[PDB]
Amino acid sequence: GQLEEIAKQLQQIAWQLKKIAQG
Amino acid sequence: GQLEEIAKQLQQIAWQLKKIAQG
Amino acid sequence: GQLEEIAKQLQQIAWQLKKIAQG
Amino acid sequence: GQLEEIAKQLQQIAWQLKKIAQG
Repeated sequence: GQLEEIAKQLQQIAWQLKKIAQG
Repeated sequence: GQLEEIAKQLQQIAWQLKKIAQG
Repeated sequence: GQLEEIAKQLQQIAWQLKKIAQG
Repeated sequence: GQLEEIAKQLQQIAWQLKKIAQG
């Protein structure tokens, strides 16, 4: 369960990084 | 470009973590 | 500021993954 | 072993994000 939650958190961070890159 | 590549790398790690969790 | 915060989060996740691996 | 390696990668990514933020 913690591994899956971390994976979700990494997916979310990835989205944030893509928004940062585009801005 | 580095931000987007890191995002890809995080997405890949997330997949790896989900496989690790399931195993 | 966002990047520095993300970096902090990734470092904490790494710490947690190591603890998970240690048992 | 995989988890420890992922942790290492996330730590390097964090280092790089901080450098990107520093200019």
